[PDB]
Amino acid sequence: QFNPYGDNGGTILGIAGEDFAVLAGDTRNITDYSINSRYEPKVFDCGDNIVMSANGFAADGDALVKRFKNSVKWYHFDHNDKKLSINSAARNIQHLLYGKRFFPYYVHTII
Amino acid sequence: GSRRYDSRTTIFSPEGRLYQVEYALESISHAGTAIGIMASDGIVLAAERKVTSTLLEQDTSTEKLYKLNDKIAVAVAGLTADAEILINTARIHAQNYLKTYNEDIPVEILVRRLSDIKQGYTQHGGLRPFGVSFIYAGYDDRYGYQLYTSNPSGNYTGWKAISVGANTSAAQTLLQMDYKDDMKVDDAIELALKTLSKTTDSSALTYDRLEFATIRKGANDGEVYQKIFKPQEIKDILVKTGIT
Amino acid sequence: MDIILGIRVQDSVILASSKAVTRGISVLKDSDDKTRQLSPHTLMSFAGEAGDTVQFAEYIQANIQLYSIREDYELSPQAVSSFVRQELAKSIRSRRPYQVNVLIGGYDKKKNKPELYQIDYLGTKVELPYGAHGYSGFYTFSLLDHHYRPDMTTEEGLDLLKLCVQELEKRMPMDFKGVIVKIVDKDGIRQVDDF
Amino acid sequence: TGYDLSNSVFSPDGRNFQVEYAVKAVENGTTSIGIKCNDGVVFAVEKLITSKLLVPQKNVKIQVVDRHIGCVYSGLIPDGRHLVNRGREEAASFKKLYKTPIPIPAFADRLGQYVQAHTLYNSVRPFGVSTIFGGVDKNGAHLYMLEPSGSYWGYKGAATGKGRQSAKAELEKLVDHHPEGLSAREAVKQAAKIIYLAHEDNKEKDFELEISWCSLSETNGLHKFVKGDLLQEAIDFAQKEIN
Amino acid sequence: GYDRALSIFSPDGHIFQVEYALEAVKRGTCAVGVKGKNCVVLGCERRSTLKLQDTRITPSKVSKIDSHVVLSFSGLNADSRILIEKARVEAQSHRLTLEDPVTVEYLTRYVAGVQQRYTQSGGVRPFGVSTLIAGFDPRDDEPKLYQTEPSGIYSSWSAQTIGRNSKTVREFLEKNYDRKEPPATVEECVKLTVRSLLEVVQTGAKNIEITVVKPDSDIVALSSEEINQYVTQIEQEKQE
Amino acid sequence: GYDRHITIFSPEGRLYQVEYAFKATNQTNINSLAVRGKDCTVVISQKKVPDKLLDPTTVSYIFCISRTIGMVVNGPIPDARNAALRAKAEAAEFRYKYGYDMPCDVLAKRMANLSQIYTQRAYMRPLGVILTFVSVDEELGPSIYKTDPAGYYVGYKATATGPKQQEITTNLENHFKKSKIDHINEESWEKVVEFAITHMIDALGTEFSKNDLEVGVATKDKFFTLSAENIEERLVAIAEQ
Amino acid sequence: DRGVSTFSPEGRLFQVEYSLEAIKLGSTAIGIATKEGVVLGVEKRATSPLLESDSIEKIVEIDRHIGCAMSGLTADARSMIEHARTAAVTHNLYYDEDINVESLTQSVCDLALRFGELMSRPFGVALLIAGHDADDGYQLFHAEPSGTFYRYNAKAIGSGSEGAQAELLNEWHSSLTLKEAELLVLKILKQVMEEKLDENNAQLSCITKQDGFKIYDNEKTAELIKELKEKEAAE
Amino acid sequence: NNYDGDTVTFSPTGRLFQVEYALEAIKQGSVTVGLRSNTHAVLVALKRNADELSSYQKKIIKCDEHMGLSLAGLAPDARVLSNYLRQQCNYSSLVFNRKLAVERAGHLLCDKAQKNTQSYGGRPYGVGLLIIGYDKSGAHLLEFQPSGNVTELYGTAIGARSQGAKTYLERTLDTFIKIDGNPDELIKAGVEAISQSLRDESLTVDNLSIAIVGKDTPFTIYDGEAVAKYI
Amino acid sequence: MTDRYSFSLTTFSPSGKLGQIDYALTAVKQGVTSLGIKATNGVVIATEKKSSSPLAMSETLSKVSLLTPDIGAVYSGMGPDYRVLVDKSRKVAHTSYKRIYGEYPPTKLLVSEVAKIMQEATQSGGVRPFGVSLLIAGHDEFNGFSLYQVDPSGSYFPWKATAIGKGSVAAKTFLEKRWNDELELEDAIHIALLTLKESVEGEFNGDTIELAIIGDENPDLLGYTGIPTDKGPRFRKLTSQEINDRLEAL
Repeated sequence: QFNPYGDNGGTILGIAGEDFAVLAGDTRNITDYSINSRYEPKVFDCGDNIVMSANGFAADGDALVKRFKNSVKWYHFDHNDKKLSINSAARNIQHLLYGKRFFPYYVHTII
Repeated sequence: GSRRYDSRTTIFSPEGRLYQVEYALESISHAGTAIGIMASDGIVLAAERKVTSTLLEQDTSTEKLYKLNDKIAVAVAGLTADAEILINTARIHAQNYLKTYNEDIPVEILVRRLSDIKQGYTQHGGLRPFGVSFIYAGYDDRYGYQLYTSNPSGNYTGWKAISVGANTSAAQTLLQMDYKDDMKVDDAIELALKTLSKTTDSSALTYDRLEFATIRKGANDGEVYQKIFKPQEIKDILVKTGIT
Repeated sequence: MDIILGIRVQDSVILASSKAVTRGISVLKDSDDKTRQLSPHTLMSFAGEAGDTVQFAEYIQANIQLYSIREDYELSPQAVSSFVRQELAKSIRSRRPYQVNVLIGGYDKKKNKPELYQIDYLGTKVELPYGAHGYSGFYTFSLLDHHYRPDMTTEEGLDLLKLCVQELEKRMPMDFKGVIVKIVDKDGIRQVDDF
Repeated sequence: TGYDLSNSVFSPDGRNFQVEYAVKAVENGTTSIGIKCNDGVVFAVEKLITSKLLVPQKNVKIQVVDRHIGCVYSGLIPDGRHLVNRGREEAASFKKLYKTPIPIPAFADRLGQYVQAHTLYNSVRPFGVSTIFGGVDKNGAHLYMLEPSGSYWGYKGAATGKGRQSAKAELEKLVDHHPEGLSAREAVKQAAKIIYLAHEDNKEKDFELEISWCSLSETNGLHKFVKGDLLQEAIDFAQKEIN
Repeated sequence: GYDRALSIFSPDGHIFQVEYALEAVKRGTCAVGVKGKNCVVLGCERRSTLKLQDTRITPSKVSKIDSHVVLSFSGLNADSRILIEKARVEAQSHRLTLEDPVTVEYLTRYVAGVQQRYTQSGGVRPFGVSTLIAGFDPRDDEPKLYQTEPSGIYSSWSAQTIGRNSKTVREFLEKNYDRKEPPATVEECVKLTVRSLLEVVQTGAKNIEITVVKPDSDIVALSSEEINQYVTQIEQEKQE
Repeated sequence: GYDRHITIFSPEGRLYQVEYAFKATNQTNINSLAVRGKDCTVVISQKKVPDKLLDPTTVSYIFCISRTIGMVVNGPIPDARNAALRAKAEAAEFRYKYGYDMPCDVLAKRMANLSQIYTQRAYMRPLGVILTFVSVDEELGPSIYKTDPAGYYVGYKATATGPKQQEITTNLENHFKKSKIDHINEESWEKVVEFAITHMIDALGTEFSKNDLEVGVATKDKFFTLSAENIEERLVAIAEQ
Repeated sequence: DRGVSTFSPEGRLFQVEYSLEAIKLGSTAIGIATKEGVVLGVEKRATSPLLESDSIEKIVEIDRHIGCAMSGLTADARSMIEHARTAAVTHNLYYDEDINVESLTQSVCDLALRFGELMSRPFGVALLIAGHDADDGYQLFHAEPSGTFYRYNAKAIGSGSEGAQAELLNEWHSSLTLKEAELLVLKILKQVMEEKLDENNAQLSCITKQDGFKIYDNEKTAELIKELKEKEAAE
Repeated sequence: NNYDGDTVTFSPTGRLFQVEYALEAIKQGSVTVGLRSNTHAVLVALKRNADELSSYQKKIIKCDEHMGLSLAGLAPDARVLSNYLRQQCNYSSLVFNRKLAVERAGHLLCDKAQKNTQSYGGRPYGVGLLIIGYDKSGAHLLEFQPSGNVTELYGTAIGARSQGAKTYLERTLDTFIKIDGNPDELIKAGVEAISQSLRDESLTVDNLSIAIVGKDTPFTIYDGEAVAKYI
Repeated sequence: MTDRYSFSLTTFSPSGKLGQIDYALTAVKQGVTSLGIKATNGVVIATEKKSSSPLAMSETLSKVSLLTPDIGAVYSGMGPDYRVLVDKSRKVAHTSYKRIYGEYPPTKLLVSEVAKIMQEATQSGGVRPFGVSLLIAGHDEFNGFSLYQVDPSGSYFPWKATAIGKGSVAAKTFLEKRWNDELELEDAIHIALLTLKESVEGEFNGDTIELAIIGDENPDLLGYTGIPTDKGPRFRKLTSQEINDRLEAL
């Protein structure tokens, strides 16, 4: 039977300071015991000083980042180029994720 | 597009009348007269057939009087084809109620739903209304014997005695004159026939130009019977009251 | 698990229903009324799948109340039971069926007679002198077969019912936290507060 | 009367006046032509230079369907584009099911049936274009012209627009003077001449020439635009003949 | 589906189908609502060109929507059944989801919304009906009387009338109804309602219907003799 | 008078749109003819190519519907091709559903029923065409069945259609009065084609070259159209007698 | 007849232009924007004295930071308000923030042209939408059935609009206090109203950053009416 | 006359009057100008107010980072068409990782406008658009008309008195086309162009709207004190 | 391309007439005469075969049609409208009766279904009424022999004998003089041929007349044997030769 999920490995880490924040992630991409790539980035600048990563199943991770980047673009179009605050981005990402509640994105997301 | 050819069947006139409903009522006023009379121990339905030929098969014919269930019948005035569409709907509606509640449908409930269907054709859908007026005669254990009428507007009202179709104005005056509340079925039979005999556009009222029916509790022990009269039985009842 | 009983006597129908609501290893509530008044002289008790029970009961209640307002008339207990049966008989071949069993106790004002109907989730209707749903019947039916008479008073019916609850409290595995008892007669529906 | 107010209504003659009114919109448009040759077809069109501000070479009017069919039209330009978009869908589904690229007669009937369908109902307007089209298939070269009614035939030469009569007369001379056939490179030059001659019926604004061709030998059976040296050579041939 | 825009604007900014629906209301039998200190009374005309009627079974002019709210109307009778049915269904639906009966304002707002929807929907004509909706909110003793009309506007009234010759009975109520002091009792309120109908009704034996609504679902319809006593009493005081 | 624009009855019980569709039939100014032999059914039609720029091989009003059925149309080409594509589809579907080749008369009935719908339903106009179907049916033998915009259809011993149809009709009537039989008593289809052209020449009073005619022939298990040279061969045979 | 979405020869939609005539028949509504807030005021216009005027609801809350006044066929506004409220709340659910006043207005105006042969005709009501957000501050918008909206410093709509607008042209400046704006709406309403202005036949409201959208009591408006009459007599 | 009831009806001379009436709404609209060099493309638009108390109706809309338009006519129709363009540009990016060619943008608008001119019930769009962009073949300017006709140009203008600017640009063609690598000068030429369409009114700070896209410039709009430089 | 005619094309006029039904009846009046006569042991239906051309084969055009083995139909008015009604009538006899009850419908109920179809063409969106009147003759076990007329409105009436179309007024009068309740089937065929000669002008033989009966069961016409309960159709179309035999003793 066809299994729609996979595990591409890797790990990510986010820390917040007083006037800054970091989002780190390793660049290795794997399936089972093989290396697919030694440099495949999974931490992205999404605009409006928001960085994002969706780690787990890479297809679902890329899809989610792609949809959120697009969500930022349309937020500008619909609300007079207003800056998307981090709290508003977070709430928007919840709805992206929960919209697939019964066929989930297998990712741990950090912004 | 097709806007050009639309009659707009469901609009108001400047005076606040529904054109198509008014014109359907005008159609109905040329149809054969049908009379309903409610007595204390039963109901009479009497109706005049609309032009006969000597070669029309009279015994195997049904034009005016239709059975809806064992306890309810209707007299028709208007387009027969339109009436049969509505009758089959009413027959189904009665059986739905029986299936749901295990009780025969109350007369008013059946009348209201048939009248609601007619109303719909005057408010939406762009179709012509049904060119039909009904007299409903029936019995249930809440109100006993009941007469109603409905018309193309989908408005219905209850009656002690009523006429539809041709010469209703003259017929209603005659019923209003000779009707009284303590009346029996056999007296009502006589009133129904006498009224048609005076309001008819024919030369003389005969058995072959009539349909007749009674709803009595004539069967024993509170059980209600519908009698759709045969040709020979109409011939006999016409002799018995001295019209022929 | 959920106990619903019914007894039809000379002049009334008596419904007894258990007060416990249990989820897992916790009794969440001990005062639950497993009943809805459908009309002034018709009462429905219910038991079955969580959520489904109350959702179905209230849906039937709304429909009977809608009928009452429309016709300015109360449906007979026989008519209400047939409506309820048909709704369950539809439900059983749906995508997700209502898993609810009901008893309908009513007083027919036209006949001046009490009436008790037992209807399961499949839509299996029977009129009975006494009825029960679930495991309760395995004790109460034989007990009532012995002690029931058709001409009993409401007081005799309540004592007969006390006998059933005592037997269930002795031999049933689960604590059902007693019963709420309600009487349906010519004067309508009332609750016995001290049982 | 009122027979001309609604599409699909027959007049007492047996005519659909709305289609005849769409033909008037075609007659108002610029001139376009088609020339069938030895192993292919050539298409040309007049582009009126309304202003200095129009970018030369950059408002392309001839359109390709699949890889082997070319289409040009006169009249309402948007209506022509709608027809080509449909033609592309029809050619794509034919290739999907049957593998082989759509034959030209097959393609002609696909457009024909679609245009004819817009004369069957009062809820649609007929097409305001006559379309000249064709290409090369397994059976050789085919040229077609399709009209607002849905009517189409095969042609040796075809013309439509404001200068159709001038162009038709010039086309009839080529058919008479070349019974054996015309070559592809010759037909490109002749197409330029005929557009320049047909421009006499639209001579207020000066114009820009646009040519395309399909030929079994010259373009390998595919639709290509004529550009650069071959275009300027064809323009010069046409300029020499008007003087 | 039949799509035609039947209700549309005209050059002067009127929607004629909505305005012609108001003419149907003007043709209908007169209906009046008067609210007292502790009650609302709904009075209704019944035309007397119809003798040989059966009043047991004939549709009554005032309809119960729930046990605490009533609806009367003027205009097309068949149209009114559709509004009453929808209102009755919404009444039960509100009880089911909010666990509380409708307020009179809410039930009115719903009925008015239905009427408005039929003025900008394709394929439909407006309702040829105006309604008076009266009752008491749950656990409240303040009387409520609202009016709706075909356009979809609704509002609250101390007293109001609709139907044929309503302008005559509105004139009467405008001078005979004091806002400081509404009718203190049912008796005073019913009498003022009967008086106002007596300006137009032509008599009032079988022509007048009265329905009294009091707080906590207390609705009763008066009989002929009960109404006839008000008619008899008013005429004797008039001869002065 | 909107009763003349759509297919509803006029006060005298007429459908004017149907009547005006009949007038569209003659818009091409072409006459057709059909006759039956012992073994075959021949249909002939005039071919007028006015424009010199036209490719004459693409100008045709005869259509091969199925292997066994042929159809000639009298009326404008867009409506003709509309009818032809539908008939081809219907004949193909019949074979798939019912396991045998659609008979000529059944296809005629089906196309006539479709035409009837356009006379009753308002949104669809009638097609301004008359369709003549020809075959050698495996049960009924040589067959001619003809459909019009009213949705009428019938079988024929022989038939003709077009502006000068009545002249051709009476010419054929007079022949069958004389011969006393239902068909052309001839063995080969070649001589039945010669009969068809000869009697068209006599009725119309015109001579024909090879490019002025169009011929379709139905035999057992195939319907085919003739080339210009097949017709020329046929014209030579008439001239030498 | 003719299509509902037909253009006139001058390049205007018949039905939209005819709905604008319906709005001219409607009761007056005025809005004034300041740096201390936005004031919204309306003429109630009871058709009869028996009608309980406090049930006339022509000023309406959309969210805490956005209010709305109407003029024309006011029944048509119910579904527009319903849409506005849903749009405002939905945006708060999706983005955990208040929705910009301009974005709300644009959402309401998207409904406007969704008519034809969608609803059967345009809306017969104009809206004044007033609000505050952090980006553009205090704002007033005029939303028409054409689907167009303009921001305004001040605006009047309804039967007295052209006279009231000319008065607003003179009186408005960029330094108006909230109290000054309140009196100015009352003054201009009293000028264009048929009946004599009081607390029962006119209604005031405002939106401020601090307290949000508030409809004023009849007691509060009555004092502002009294303060206005005294100030006009005082020179 | 009898043939202007809907878009589905041709006149006896082959005209579509509903489409021509839609065209008339553009002529009543406020003037807007478009022009380009080889490196940049510029839109200039005169904005219109209701009165002195109102805002000035925004004429310019951004479609992508590399594309956008100016409008003249029904503004809600420009919103529908710009939103369609935003989606088509977006589809091209998400699916093909490809910036939508300005020529394809034109073709898509043509076909969307056309469908509204051949079916019963619908109406034509009542707005004209000037689309500018920078793509893989350099700078572009397009003119959209709601008949469906789209046209690529060096420069143009639409709206009331657009003929003044259109004549000016026709004279200035050889100058402004070679303003390469100089944004401010290409805007100055566009501002001088729109000045040939002014009557009784002059260009103020809250009246003028300028947009620019080019080689190393995303599509950006200038309003308010950012256009004071050019008056 | 969509159907925009969702509204009625038959509406009431101020006088109460339904125009399109009246005009449909006018079309029926123009149509060729057809008749039906009911005997004690059968029913006969008959009509003239109006040939459009002498080159046309009038055998291929059937005006009298079998609906069920015991029910037949004939018409006056528009032929194409009749043809599609026969298709729909044959199908509805199966879908709404035979596929449910395993037997063919009685005459009155099949008639009722045809009437319904014709009524819907009088009220539904975007359609004109059918331009035909039908005469339907048939037999069934519990009602015996019967004859019905169906009009464009959807109304139907049972008849002892009647005629419709061109010369119906004269033909009805002729049938009144000759009809009695003791007529045998052969006597009814004789009267049918006499009545039809009055309205026919040209040739009067078995090739220009179409005539069918509803009578005794025909086991020979069944096509199989073995089941005693299967009987064979009561409907039979008289041959060209069978008509000419009766025209000699006329």
